[PDB]
Amino acid sequence: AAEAGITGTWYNQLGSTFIVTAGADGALTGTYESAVGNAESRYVLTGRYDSAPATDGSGTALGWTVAWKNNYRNAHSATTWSGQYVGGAEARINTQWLLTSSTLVGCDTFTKVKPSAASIDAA
Amino acid sequence: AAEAGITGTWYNQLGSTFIVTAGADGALTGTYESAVGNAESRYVLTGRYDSAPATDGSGTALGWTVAWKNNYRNAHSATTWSGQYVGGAEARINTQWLLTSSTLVGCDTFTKVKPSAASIDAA
Amino acid sequence: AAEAGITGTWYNQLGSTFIVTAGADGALTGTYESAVGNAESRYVLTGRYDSAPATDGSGTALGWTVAWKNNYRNAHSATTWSGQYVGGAEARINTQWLLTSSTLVGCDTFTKVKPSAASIDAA
Amino acid sequence: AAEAGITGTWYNQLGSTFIVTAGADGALTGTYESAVGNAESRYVLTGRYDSAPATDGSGTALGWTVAWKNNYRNAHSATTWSGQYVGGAEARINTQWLLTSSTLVGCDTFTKVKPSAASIDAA
Ligand SMILES: O=C(O)CCCC[C@@H]1SC[C@@H]2NC(=O)N[C@@H]21
Ligand SMILES: O=C(O)CCCC[C@@H]1SC[C@@H]2NC(=O)N[C@@H]21
Ligand SMILES: O=C(O)CCCC[C@@H]1SC[C@@H]2NC(=O)N[C@@H]21
Ligand SMILES: O=C(O)CCCC[C@@H]1SC[C@@H]2NC(=O)N[C@@H]21
Ligand SMILES: [Cl-]
Ligand SMILES: [Cl-]
Ligand SMILES: [Cl-]
Ligand SMILES: [Cl-]
Repeated sequence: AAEAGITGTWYNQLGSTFIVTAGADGALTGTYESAVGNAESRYVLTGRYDSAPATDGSGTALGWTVAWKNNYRNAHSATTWSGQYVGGAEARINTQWLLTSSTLVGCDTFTKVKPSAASIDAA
Repeated sequence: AAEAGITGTWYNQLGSTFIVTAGADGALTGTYESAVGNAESRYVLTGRYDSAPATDGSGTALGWTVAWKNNYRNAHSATTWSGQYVGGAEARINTQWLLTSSTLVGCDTFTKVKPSAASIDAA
Repeated sequence: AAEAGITGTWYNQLGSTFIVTAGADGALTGTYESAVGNAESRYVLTGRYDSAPATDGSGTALGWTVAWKNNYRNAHSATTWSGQYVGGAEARINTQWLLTSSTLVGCDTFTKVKPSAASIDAA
Repeated sequence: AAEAGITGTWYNQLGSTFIVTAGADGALTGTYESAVGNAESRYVLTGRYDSAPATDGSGTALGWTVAWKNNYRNAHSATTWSGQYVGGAEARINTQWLLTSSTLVGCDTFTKVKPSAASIDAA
């Protein structure tokens, strides 16, 4: 049920856009558009998720990587996100990330709805 | 020159084995075998690297993900590594990692030679 | 102006309570009460902050440590928080933390007002 | 036995010097001299450790903070270290750290002996 839940479009607290297809055998493929930093437009992402998550109602483990080179620019950097997908009406991906240029750390919360402009200003 | 340098087999300070092919447009694909934790044999990895790194002699940014499910076992977890490839006679990948089951953090140093059994015992 | 701004009581997104006095020469002393984990009541904290922060309107760097032993219990663990104090009407301390038992990572946002019960349920 | 083991002088893999007294009730006080970054001479540190660690032979949890202002300079930054003290003939403090200016992450291994000049060059 993780494949159906994960596949689609996600927005983090900054308004960045995470577009992902979850493959049957645990592949993540898609694009990432960061609302911040030395980035513009979409970047290729790839990653992995647990395609047979535990039937005890907990989260699905996943992670992905973006190297910050596209046709617009090259930041000479890469970010990995590591976290858990939880489904339901308020579906979320809770992540910690590492950005290497020298490794910055932080956390991103992704949901299926764009956060309000006021919340984007706050976070 | 990053593609030629990255592609191949890497060992971390724990004796884990990282087998990777760097694709021309920035893809990382391969297998990971962890010497520790709830893991055995090889796991699929995918990731990204900067395929046009800066010509100022610094490192190449990269990252990859392993979800810890294979035909032997499923740990219901995923690790991302984020770091820099530096080439030369003592080529290295310096990484920080995030393991999500609840996110553990650490650091792995990968080289082209297996560390000595005595160093593996130490680290 | 950092001393006046920092000294007082702070609540994170989980409803944990951070009570701190900022000393003139950069000392942080006080108590921490975690709303979660293997903890109850208040624990001694100590830390440091930049007592002469830059006059360019940016944040004040700080960090503190709690070892999770008090008169109620001992979790045999310790957390450090590292982050920035920003003042004003919506004063905040943005932190990343490391909990060592084996090091967990996360992020806590502290403000001068308790988050709503509904937000505490969410975060 | 943690108090006796911790108190003293420690060197990390970079040759930085960590001088600490462990207090009876779990206080850490001392100085830190970083071999790298925007730092020179010694900086005040304070932190906490588990003063009644588990009798099952495992590590002692601890953490400390340095704000990077002294009489020589002010970097407008602060680092926290979080980790475990293990005693014996090859006594060590294994740490992860967070440096906030915007939070960098890494790991430091401290021992009672200075690493060789050749190892300092490597790490
Ligand atoms: O500045 C760079 O080097 C590239 C852009 C990085 C943007 C980071 S990645 C982590 C965080 N989450 C986001 O959606 N954007 C920032
Ligand atoms: O225990 C698990 O959940 C799966 C195995 C995780 C092994 C970790 S990943 C980070 C670190 N580096 C390694 O080579 N192995 C450990
Ligand atoms: O479980 C333990 O070992 C002690 C309690 C730890 C609580 C953590 S510390 C980081 C995070 N922020 C909080 O306010 N509480 C949790
Ligand atoms: O550059 C600064 O802002 C102050 C110096 C920071 C030095 C860091 S702290 C973590 C790491 N471990 C060390 O011994 N030094 C570096
Ligand atoms: Cl797949
Ligand atoms: Cl490619
Ligand atoms: Cl003071
Ligand atoms: Cl004490």
